[PDB]
Amino acid sequence: KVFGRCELAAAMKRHGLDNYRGYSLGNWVCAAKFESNFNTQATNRNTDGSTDYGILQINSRWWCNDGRTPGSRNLCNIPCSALLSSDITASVNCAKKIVSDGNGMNAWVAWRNRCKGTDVQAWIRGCRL
Ligand SMILES: [Cl-]
Ligand SMILES: [Cl-]
Ligand SMILES: [Cl-]
Ligand SMILES: [Cl-]
Ligand SMILES: [Cl-]
Ligand code: NA
Repeated sequence: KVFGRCELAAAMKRHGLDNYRGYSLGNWVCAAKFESNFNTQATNRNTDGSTDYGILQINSRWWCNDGRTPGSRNLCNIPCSALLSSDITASVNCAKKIVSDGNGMNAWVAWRNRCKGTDVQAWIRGCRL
């Protein structure tokens, strides 16, 4: 599924991401834009051999199991393929665990380099939420 901007904003809000750990909704929409271009099926292999999955590009090194990341963990207790569904529930629940870790949203490289400090509210402008 390729979400629209406001479509994704509404889904993230319904799942309780708005202001989760203090991060406003536009931070999450911005992160999804630059991580996956709003595409739930996005996958990208990392240099260390792990892979990032889904709308928020969750990494198999710590968070999901894909059977090909030696020495990795599965802390969201989910197959990485479940993070590619059109229903973003699993991705949101796992992202809540990620952002609750010590570094907050800095765990998302694209957020840190392309969203952090910017006018992220622009990402929900015009949305009926
Ligand atoms: Cl593995
Ligand atoms: Cl959804
Ligand atoms: Cl934080
Ligand atoms: Cl950018
Ligand atoms: Cl915002
Ligand atoms: Na893993």
